Amino acid sequence: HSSGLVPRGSYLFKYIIIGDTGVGKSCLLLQFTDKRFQPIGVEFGARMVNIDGKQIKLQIWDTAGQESFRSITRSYYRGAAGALLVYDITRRETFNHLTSWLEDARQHSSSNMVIMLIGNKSDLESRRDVKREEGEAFAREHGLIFMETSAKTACNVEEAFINTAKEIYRKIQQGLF
Ligand SMILES: Nc1nc2c(ncn2[C@@H]2O[C@H](COP(=O)(O)OP(=O)(O)O)[C@@H](O)[C@H]2O)c(=O)[nH]1
Ligand SMILES: [Mg+2]
Repeated sequence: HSSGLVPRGSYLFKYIIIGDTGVGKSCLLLQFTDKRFQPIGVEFGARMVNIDGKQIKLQIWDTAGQESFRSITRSYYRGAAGALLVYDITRRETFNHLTSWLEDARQHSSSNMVIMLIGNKSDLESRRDVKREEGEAFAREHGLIFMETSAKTACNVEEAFINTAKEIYRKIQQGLF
């Protein structure tokens, strides 16, 4: 995919969503863009958001399941303004792989990319395998924002995408982007 010219006065933020297979990356995308959950046929989902009164299009790229069998292509990472780095709170091994995903994002995306750490599947509290505090600590260590989300119930999904956008916008307005 290649996005077109951005209309004057508006913004376009390319997002990526990375993490182990099955953590809910695709469901997060669709919950945000479509407000639906159905346990993706497209390279990306798009949605208009409003940040500081401005029109900002978020174009959220999906890995197309490639991480289940091969490396993620460099083209996927390129030009991203935002990344959700996702693990599944019910599976510790997905939390163990965060450092490796983060290192790849930092190797292949712009240094200015805003990364939010996401512990997904918060609705499965009885199956929790990673404590909230562990996610919080990882985020602090790596200078990331952190939320727990449920793509299923939509808990914190809007906030994850919008708060990431607010931060990108803040960096732009500060010339730090
Ligand atoms: N209970 C629950 N299940 C989820 C959630 N997010 C995703 N799933 C389920 O997790 C599985 C993997 O989701 P998917 O979006 O394909 O993960 P991806 O491989 O990381 O893109 C599917 O069976 C989803 O229905 C969530 O927040 N809660
Ligand atoms: Mg997927």
